[PDB]
Amino acid sequence: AVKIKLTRLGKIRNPQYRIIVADARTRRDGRAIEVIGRYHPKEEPSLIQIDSERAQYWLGVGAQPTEPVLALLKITGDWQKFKGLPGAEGTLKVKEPKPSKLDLFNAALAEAE
Amino acid sequence: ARYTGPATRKSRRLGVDLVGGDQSFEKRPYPPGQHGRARIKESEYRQQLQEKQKARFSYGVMEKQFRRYYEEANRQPGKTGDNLLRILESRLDNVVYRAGLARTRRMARQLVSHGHFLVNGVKVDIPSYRVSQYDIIDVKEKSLNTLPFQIARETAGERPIPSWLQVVGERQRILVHQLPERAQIDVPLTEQLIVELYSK
Amino acid sequence: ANIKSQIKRIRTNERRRLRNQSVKSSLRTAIRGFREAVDAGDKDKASELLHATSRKLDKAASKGVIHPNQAANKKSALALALNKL
Amino acid sequence: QKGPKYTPAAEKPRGRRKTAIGYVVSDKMQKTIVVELEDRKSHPLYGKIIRTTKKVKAHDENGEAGIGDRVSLMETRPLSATKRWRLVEILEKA
RNA sequence: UUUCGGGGGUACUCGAGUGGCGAACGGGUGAGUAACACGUGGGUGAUCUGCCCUGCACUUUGGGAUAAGCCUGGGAAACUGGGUCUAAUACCGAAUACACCCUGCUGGUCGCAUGGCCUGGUAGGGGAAAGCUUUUGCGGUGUGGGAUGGGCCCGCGGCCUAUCAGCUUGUUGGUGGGGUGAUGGCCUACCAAGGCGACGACGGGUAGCCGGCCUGAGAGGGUGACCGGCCACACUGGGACUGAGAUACGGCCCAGACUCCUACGGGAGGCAGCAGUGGGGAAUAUUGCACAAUGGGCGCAAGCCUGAUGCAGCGACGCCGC
Ligand SMILES: [Mg+2]
Ligand SMILES: [Mg+2]
Ligand SMILES: [Mg+2]
Ligand SMILES: [Mg+2]
Ligand SMILES: [Mg+2]
Ligand SMILES: [Mg+2]
Ligand SMILES: [Mg+2]
Ligand SMILES: [Mg+2]
Ligand SMILES: [Mg+2]
Ligand SMILES: [Mg+2]
Ligand SMILES: [Mg+2]
Ligand SMILES: [Mg+2]
Ligand SMILES: [Mg+2]
Ligand SMILES: [Mg+2]
Ligand SMILES: [Mg+2]
Ligand SMILES: [Mg+2]
Ligand SMILES: [Mg+2]
Ligand SMILES: [Mg+2]
Ligand SMILES: [Mg+2]
Ligand SMILES: [Mg+2]
Ligand SMILES: [Mg+2]
Ligand SMILES: [Mg+2]
Ligand SMILES: [Mg+2]
Ligand SMILES: [Mg+2]
Ligand SMILES: [Mg+2]
Ligand SMILES: [Mg+2]
Ligand SMILES: [Mg+2]
Ligand SMILES: [Mg+2]
Ligand SMILES: [Mg+2]
Ligand SMILES: [Mg+2]
Ligand SMILES: [Mg+2]
Ligand SMILES: [Mg+2]
Ligand SMILES: [Mg+2]
Ligand SMILES: [Mg+2]
Ligand SMILES: [Mg+2]
Ligand SMILES: [Mg+2]
Ligand SMILES: [Mg+2]
Ligand SMILES: [Mg+2]
Ligand SMILES: [Mg+2]
Ligand SMILES: [Mg+2]
Ligand SMILES: [Mg+2]
Ligand SMILES: [Mg+2]
Ligand SMILES: [Mg+2]
Ligand SMILES: [Mg+2]
Ligand SMILES: [Mg+2]
Ligand SMILES: [Mg+2]
Ligand SMILES: [Mg+2]
Ligand SMILES: [Mg+2]
Ligand SMILES: [Mg+2]
Ligand SMILES: [Mg+2]
Ligand SMILES: [Mg+2]
Repeated sequence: AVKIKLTRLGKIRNPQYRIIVADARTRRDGRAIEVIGRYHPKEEPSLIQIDSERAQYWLGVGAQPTEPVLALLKITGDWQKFKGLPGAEGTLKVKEPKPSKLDLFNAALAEAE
Repeated sequence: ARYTGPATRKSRRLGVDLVGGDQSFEKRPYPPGQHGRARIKESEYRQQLQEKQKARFSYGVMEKQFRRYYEEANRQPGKTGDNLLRILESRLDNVVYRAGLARTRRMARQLVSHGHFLVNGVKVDIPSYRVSQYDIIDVKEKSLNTLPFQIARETAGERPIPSWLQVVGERQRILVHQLPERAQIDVPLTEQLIVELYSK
Repeated sequence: ANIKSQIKRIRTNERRRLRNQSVKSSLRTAIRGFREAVDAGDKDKASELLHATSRKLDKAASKGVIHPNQAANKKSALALALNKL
Repeated sequence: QKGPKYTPAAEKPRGRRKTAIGYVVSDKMQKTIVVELEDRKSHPLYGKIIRTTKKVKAHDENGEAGIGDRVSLMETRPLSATKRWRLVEILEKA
């Protein structure tokens, strides 16, 4: 009964999670068969990342994701692709790019002069 | 826990002026104490300790941080001397002092602790703040209208700003560009004795 | 025994242990009849006794009281002994 | 869409068994022989090469190997206690 | 409906009782162990595997019994004797299977040898099932293949000690039987009398092991804190049932020490789980808050449990900042 897992990492005030494929009977931080993704709640955009091919292979062979894993798969589109109902839709929002400090400095120097 | 004792006492004991404007130092160069005139036996250990004391009590840094900086600079692939000098110069208090904005390192340290500066548009109040390569420092309007800030900025006739620091406008907006070199820094004292002392 | 679930499990275990012991004893008696017949040295009465014994072993294997591989080995040995003796 | 009744699996290549060459020293016991295997290893600390020998019992079904005979052996499934080797071929005789 | 004692249906809901799943997961400790226990690398032609995914054919029929409920006895007690009574996916016959399992006959490849594979073919025999629901439906039987989870064997590595020189009789090897899932002196009967030993057998002392930590430029030396992976244990010593899975911590039977209740008839226990009490010493804590997130267990779901966990309090015990 292989299931998709989330493992707590990081200090107390900023949790981080590893999207892991492992047996259900093991511990929360037990031995991991493979790592395929990650999840960072703290950042307000909630950066997401999953290995598409490996996730599709695991779903095909018959792993059962938990509720949050299923939510992530739906929002990323892997679940939609596997089921074939709507197709492959990307609802993920990308991290807002940090403007280049080089050009921040250039604008600041131009304003100064 | 900073040092709250007299400042000229340490300069007198070490025999080399630290602030540079000490009139009492030139009035009396000999060290304090009842028997300050007695001769002292030569000791490489003595000179090595003296250099450390001079540097640390001139920069007003705590020796735990000083030792950590030594370890970092030594492990850094550069040469321990100039790496330590640069990492210690990168101190925010020393930066603001050598920018001409402050007349004393203790003034810089106190003002920074009270939090009268802005960095990257984010409020920072830490005298031991790390300023890396190619950064920027700003100043808030409260500090701009603060009294001593003014007197300082329109009385800034101190030693010329080094190459790596430079001001561009009346707002006292400070800059750092590259890693300074030993000769260009041209700071008093000698770090060979300090590195030998720690290697011992 | 401290949890009502534990007591219920004890009761169920006792009853179904009686059941399993009864069926196992039945199979053991069938095997004992096999052994007595073989020692006596019969051929036709043997033929039908081993037929019935194979039927009973297959029943037990299907019911899960004994492993299918164990039953297969049992009845393979039965046929082996019949052929050699 | 009807699938076939048989779905073949992947043909796993057969694994290899360890092969040993040695000299038999005793065969008086029936259809089972013991062969000495010579191994050379460097000492972990000093480096002097050390010669060591180990005793292993093989399997036979004719007792064709006499004393002081050179044969070949290779690993197999267990047969008896501490006996896990079999005779494959006789090389030299004397 | 009512007299506010209460009389019927409703399944929204549910005390107790049968029936499924769980309870071997999770959590704690390091007494025993100098060993295939651990690391490393292979073999399994000698193996098993519920829940899961995906294919194949199906899922006929008949019957007995019981808890519960009611009456009743012992007795403070737990629990228990006797009578009456009832339903199911609880229990038991029979319908076929020919993808499954043996027996006798008969061909191709490999070698790694028995022999394996080629689902080789051939004649005989035998092997099973349960419905509820009207909704994002789950179940019942045998078989092909996946992934997980395991079991057994083997090369090499890792403390001191001859003021410890012989040890062993299922001990060494082979045949006929039993054995389990599996090969095997695993067990038994009969044969041969060997096997291991100064490249340290058998004894005596100490100790769970590893990724690591400290020190050291390097070799090297000490150590097994927290975290993570394996092994052993549950007052001490024996045994077995169940299960796909058992050292079965809060499962069961027996033998020992201790404690408790008692109407003197008779009964109950295992904090090395979370807090806390007595003693040891130099010393190591609060009888705290929640399922707000992750995991796990049950149910179609809503839903319920979780001292796992997430947090709080106490200690300059350590690191870091003011
Ligand atoms: Mg986030
Ligand atoms: Mg948010
Ligand atoms: Mg009996
Ligand atoms: Mg009888
Ligand atoms: Mg044998
Ligand atoms: Mg109820
Ligand atoms: Mg169920
Ligand atoms: Mg238990
Ligand atoms: Mg179980
Ligand atoms: Mg357990
Ligand atoms: Mg555990
Ligand atoms: Mg011990
Ligand atoms: Mg010993
Ligand atoms: Mg091994
Ligand atoms: Mg191992
Ligand atoms: Mg191990
Ligand atoms: Mg009853
Ligand atoms: Mg009925
Ligand atoms: Mg039934
Ligand atoms: Mg039947
Ligand atoms: Mg039939
Ligand atoms: Mg075939
Ligand atoms: Mg048949
Ligand atoms: Mg039926
Ligand atoms: Mg299948
Ligand atoms: Mg299979
Ligand atoms: Mg070793
Ligand atoms: Mg005997
Ligand atoms: Mg045999
Ligand atoms: Mg057997
Ligand atoms: Mg034997
Ligand atoms: Mg033995
Ligand atoms: Mg080091
Ligand atoms: Mg080392
Ligand atoms: Mg050690
Ligand atoms: Mg430990
Ligand atoms: Mg641990
Ligand atoms: Mg015990
Ligand atoms: Mg004990
Ligand atoms: Mg014991
Ligand atoms: Mg069983
Ligand atoms: Mg099981
Ligand atoms: Mg307990
Ligand atoms: Mg405790
Ligand atoms: Mg005390
Ligand atoms: Mg203390
Ligand atoms: Mg959880
Ligand atoms: Mg949950
Ligand atoms: Mg509870
Ligand atoms: Mg503190
Ligand atoms: Mg203290």
